[PDB]
Amino acid sequence: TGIIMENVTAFWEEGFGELLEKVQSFSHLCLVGNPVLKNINLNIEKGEMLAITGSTGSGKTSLLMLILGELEASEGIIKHSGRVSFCSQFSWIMPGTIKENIIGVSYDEYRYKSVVKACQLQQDITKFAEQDNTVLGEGGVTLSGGQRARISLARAVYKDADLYLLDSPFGYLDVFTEEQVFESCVCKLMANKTRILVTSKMEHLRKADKILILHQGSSYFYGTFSELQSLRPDFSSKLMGYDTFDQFTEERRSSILTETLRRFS
Ligand SMILES: Nc1ncnc2c1ncn2[C@@H]1O[C@H](COP(=O)(O)OP(=O)(O)OP(=O)(O)O)[C@@H](O)[C@H]1O
Ligand SMILES: [Mg+2]
Ligand SMILES: [Mg+2]
Repeated sequence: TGIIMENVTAFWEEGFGELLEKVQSFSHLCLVGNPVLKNINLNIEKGEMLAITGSTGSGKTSLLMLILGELEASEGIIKHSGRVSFCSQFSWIMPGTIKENIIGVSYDEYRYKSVVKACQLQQDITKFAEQDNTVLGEGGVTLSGGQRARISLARAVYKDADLYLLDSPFGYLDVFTEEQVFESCVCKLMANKTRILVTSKMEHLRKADKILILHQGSSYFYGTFSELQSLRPDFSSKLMGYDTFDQFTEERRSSILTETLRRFS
């Protein structure tokens, strides 16, 4: 299914703040009824991929919450129908095997192995005696951050949905693996799934069908990657002018995005 937002604005509501902390003063923003997002416009066709990026605390996660219906659109129109699958920035793990963590209600062999392979989990499970039957405890505390993220991504991807919301799965040190995952999973396996990827990597904007850049709760840019280069030349030149920007830490990339966005308001 597609997704459309026409001139959407959303305000800080009581309880959204405490909800926000878990997926990653409040009551003051709530009292003055400040916008967390203002005049958001996007039109994503079925099967397209939208890359969302922006400065830190620009309202990327909230945009996702708006789609989940955890945050209401006081103004504007949000159109989309169907199941949503959400992969939060916080990578969670329930007691049980790796396999059991990925599988939802129904187990289906071809689907499962396809998701495991595309999420690059084969490289992981081959290091364990019991492979994907290996038992994990709550939080999967001895895995790497990348391993928890790939498992949690595979769980969300395995889910049969019409729209996938992937909040920042590509933010860890094992960047070459992340490059493979992005290619195999987001670009190939999910090529025909409508998907929104929150990201701080330029390769992802370059490969996206549509791009939304957020800053201070507003749309700094929305369009194609071609359009970004010609319409936001200052931003583009600074960001593409890097050698291997995508291999900086998540923190440095976000820091650069923020500084650049602040600069070119
Ligand atoms: N854990 C938190 N504690 C306090 N305030 C928060 C927290 N998370 C978000 N906010 C506030 O809510 C607003 C929207 O934040 P949101 O998480 O949607 O932005 P984001 O771009 O997803 O953040 P990040 O850069 O961390 O991914 C921001 O203005 C921020 O000030
Ligand atoms: Mg497509
Ligand atoms: Mg976030």
